[PDB]
Amino acid sequence: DDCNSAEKKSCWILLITFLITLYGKYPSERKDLCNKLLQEAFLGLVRSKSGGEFWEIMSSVLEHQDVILMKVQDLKQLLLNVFNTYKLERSLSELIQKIIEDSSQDLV
Amino acid sequence: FRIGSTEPGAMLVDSFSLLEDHAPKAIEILKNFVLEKGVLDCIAAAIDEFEPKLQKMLLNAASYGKASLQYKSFDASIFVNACNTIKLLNCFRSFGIFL
Repeated sequence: DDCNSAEKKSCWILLITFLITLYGKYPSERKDLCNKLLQEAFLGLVRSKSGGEFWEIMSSVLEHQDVILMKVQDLKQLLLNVFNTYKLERSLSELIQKIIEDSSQDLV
Repeated sequence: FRIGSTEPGAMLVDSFSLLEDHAPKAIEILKNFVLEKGVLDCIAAAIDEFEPKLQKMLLNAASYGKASLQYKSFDASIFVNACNTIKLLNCFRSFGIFL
């Protein structure tokens, strides 16, 4: 919320880099917390508008990832976890919408 | 029945066809066109039809054109007269004479 309150792209990129560094430094317990923080940051970036060039700023953050130059396996696992979490979150929306539509049809 | 229409009619039929699925949309359709010309045309549209399938659809569509209307603003004799005058022509088109 504080980041969204704020040239906020630079602050968001710095926060993402700090979170990535903390996740890398911290050995695996806090991996779930790091994944949740990454998912929250992605959701906030999506709700900011990706944001077009801001997503490119995230791509620029990927340049900072080149600075990190971490292991490929860890990045692939994180990306797969993020995609799975997004799919799981999107799954329940269909059921909620179906229930709401059934109730609305009954009321009508 | 003309492909592409905007006046009252041809969208009351659309409302009836849309009914039974996505009911809120069908209900919300009946807020843009005055329910006076459409119901009149629907009633005086099946009078001169031939197949005994379009008449049923037109009659039930016109029937679903009176509940949403005002309490006492439209005479109900026209609907009864049309539904009664269909019967004589339908019975006539059984013995051989067509008119």
